Amino acid sequence: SMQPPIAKPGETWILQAKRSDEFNVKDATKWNFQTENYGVWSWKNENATVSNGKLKLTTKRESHQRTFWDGCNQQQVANYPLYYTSGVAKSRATGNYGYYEARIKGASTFPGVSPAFWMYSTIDRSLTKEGDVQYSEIDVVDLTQKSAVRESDHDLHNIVVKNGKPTWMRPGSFPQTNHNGYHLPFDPRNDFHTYGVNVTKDKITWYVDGEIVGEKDNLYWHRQMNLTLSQGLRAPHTQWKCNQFYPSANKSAEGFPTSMEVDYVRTWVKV
Repeated sequence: SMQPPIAKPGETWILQAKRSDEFNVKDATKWNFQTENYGVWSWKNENATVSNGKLKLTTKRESHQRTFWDGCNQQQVANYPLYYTSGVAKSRATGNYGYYEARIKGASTFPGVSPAFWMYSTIDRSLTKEGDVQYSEIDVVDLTQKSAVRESDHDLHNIVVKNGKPTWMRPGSFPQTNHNGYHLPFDPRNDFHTYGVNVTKDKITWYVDGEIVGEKDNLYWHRQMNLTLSQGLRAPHTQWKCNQFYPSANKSAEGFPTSMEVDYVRTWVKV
């Protein structure tokens, strides 16, 4: 009975239980709620809560320190001070092709946080031949990370070997293959909406409330990817340089704590 909303007559689709949840319980076997760290925040299991059939992922102003990758100077920096903690749910299981959907309400605070629903692989830096893909990332949606609250991004990221060197492709640098921008017909903080992507060997197609908002050829997105829900920090609390976030001098507590809410995530594969 649960076929995805895009199913056509004649198709059978099978729910991927290891990448789906209705969020009646907090299931730490299925989800990694405290992953490896990146950006300018740290994950805490305590920032992921389940109540009343919804997942809540919360960002907090909380001074702490940890080891931090400083890509500008190509060094890990020990005891690096950071100012915010946040929440993640990363599937322990992986896959690639399928239809993915989540029903999500954004965080009330804007600007400063970005609810996201996305999937990513390990980075394999040992694959060095021309055309080798070392990293695949599909962003189903990044909410509230642009200057206007109704602008959404539905992007792709990858590392691929070009002219013998491993090269990042990002939406900003390769828009024709990696960027889909959309003006939403609603404020995403005010209610739950459905955010989806259909991933096939040939094509990636994005959906918002059942309308098609993005579409690209599947050139570089075939690796095994973990499906993720998370809330990240943005301007004014970040700077972007050398392909990553760095903290800004704005460490305000105003607008925190603030939480995104997830009613469900559902993944299907067509037979």
